[PDB]
Amino acid sequence: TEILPVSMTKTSVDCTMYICGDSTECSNLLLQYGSFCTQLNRALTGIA
Amino acid sequence: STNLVKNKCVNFNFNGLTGTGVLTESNKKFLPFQQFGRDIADTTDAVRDPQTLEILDITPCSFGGVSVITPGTNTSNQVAVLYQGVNCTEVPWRVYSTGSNVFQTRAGCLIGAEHVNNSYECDIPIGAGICASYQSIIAYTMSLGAENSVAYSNNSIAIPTNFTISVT
Amino acid sequence: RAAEIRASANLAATKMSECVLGQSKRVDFCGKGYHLMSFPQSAPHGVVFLHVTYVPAQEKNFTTAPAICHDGKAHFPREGVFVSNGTHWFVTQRNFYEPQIITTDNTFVSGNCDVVIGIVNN
Amino acid sequence: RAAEIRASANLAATKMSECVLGQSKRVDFCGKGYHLMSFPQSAPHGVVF
Amino acid sequence: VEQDKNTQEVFAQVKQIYKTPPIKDFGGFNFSQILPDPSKPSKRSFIEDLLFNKVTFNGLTVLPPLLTDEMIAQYTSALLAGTITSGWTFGAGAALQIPFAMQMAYRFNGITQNVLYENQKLIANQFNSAIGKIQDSLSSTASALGKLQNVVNQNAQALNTLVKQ
Repeated sequence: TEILPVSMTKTSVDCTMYICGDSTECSNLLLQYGSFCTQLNRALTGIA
Repeated sequence: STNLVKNKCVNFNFNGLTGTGVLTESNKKFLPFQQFGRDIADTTDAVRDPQTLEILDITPCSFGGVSVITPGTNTSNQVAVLYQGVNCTEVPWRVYSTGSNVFQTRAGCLIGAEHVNNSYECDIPIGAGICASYQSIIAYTMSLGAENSVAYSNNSIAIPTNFTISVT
Repeated sequence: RAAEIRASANLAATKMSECVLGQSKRVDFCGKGYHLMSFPQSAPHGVVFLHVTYVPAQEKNFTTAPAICHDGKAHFPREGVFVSNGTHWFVTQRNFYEPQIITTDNTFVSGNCDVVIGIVNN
Repeated sequence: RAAEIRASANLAATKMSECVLGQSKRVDFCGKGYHLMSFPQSAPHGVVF
Repeated sequence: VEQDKNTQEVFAQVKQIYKTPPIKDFGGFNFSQILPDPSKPSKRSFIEDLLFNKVTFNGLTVLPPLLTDEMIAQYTSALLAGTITSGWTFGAGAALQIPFAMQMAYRFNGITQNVLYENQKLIANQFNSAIGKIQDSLSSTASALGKLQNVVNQNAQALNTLVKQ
């Protein structure tokens, strides 16, 4: 009998809540990383 | 200021905007409120000059990587040089560039090599379907093989009597 | 590289393991032919694999027949095909030649010989 | 993506290789029944089976 | 170099450009677009033409494929030619002819041959119109090409976010 994973729990990440905790000063400093979390969330939605 | 020249790789300071490339005449349509242009991701794709107020467009002048085709230092010492993706007129190695034969590929241009009409199971890839070899450097059209046709009919055969065992 | 190593290792697990337990018809696996066996050897980070690649070969342009009528009925065979090597006619196989007498044991009957074009009488 | 496309290429090499040139018992990989042959095509970067 | 290795791996599967002879005579079989048309200089099938149309700098060079697309087209024409005339035995043996019409009986008898010499048209036309229907479906229906479009759009956006960076 053999046991093998076939998925994982589908997870997605709010970029700006996880990295800021709902702070306007944090997010404003965070926006100058450009297209920064669209690709993360695209990868994670792609993961999703 | 100085005078401006088109269709030659130059360097330009357009009102504090420093860049490099070949300028030519553009069929685009600037409106009078426009000051300059860009197309995608902050690369100035067209500019109207600050005095004669005519539209030019900029592409940074054509270039690529250089590759060397050398068949091994034990076999020979002669080379061929590939320039990646240039029409081989806008190069200005002056000992090689003027010489016996210089060839032009869809992936750029080849120095020190002559095109042949041959067909070979090629080995050293060039790009754009041409590939080079020592065989003095030849570059040619690669053969996939001999082209042959296994002919069918309902009333003929082809019977093996031996085998060709290949062990790899 | 380790995922490439693991994909290759699962390939390696697939290749030496099964590449020995039974006839396995997948290409790039153990032999470009009727697979029978393989023989591995170690090396500092990997394996070697010589493959068993049986090949029928050295072809020609001999002759064969679509069907043969006998006493008014057409023969379309199960095994034992109508062929010729040049002089004599036999019933043989797909891949090679091994003659048998045409018998009711090695031939099966199907339809009459009056509609199909290119039939040969016998 | 190079790993996935090479995984796709390893799949792609295999689909034309081990899904046409003989009748094995392969199913649910290439083909969906008693598989006999397949007929590929070019694409920009792909295949059709 | 591995993409060049990729392309040669996926496309150079056989050793020479095998070809079927241009006359098409098995017993009444129709599949006009699986062997491409040598009167066309493209040497490709029609679906490839629609395929080519359907899909849509600061050092981000593109280096062209060594196996460039006409040779890719010539390759796949052989791969069409490889399997439709010479059967299942050349991976066992040599790419040697054996008749396709009795190959249709054995390609059936693994699944007897009275059905083929009497109903050659019917056994053919099953595949013919059905591949005809789907090749018309390939020609007519667009948006069946998600994945290559997914690869190109993701990579173009990968390039586009790379230049957006």
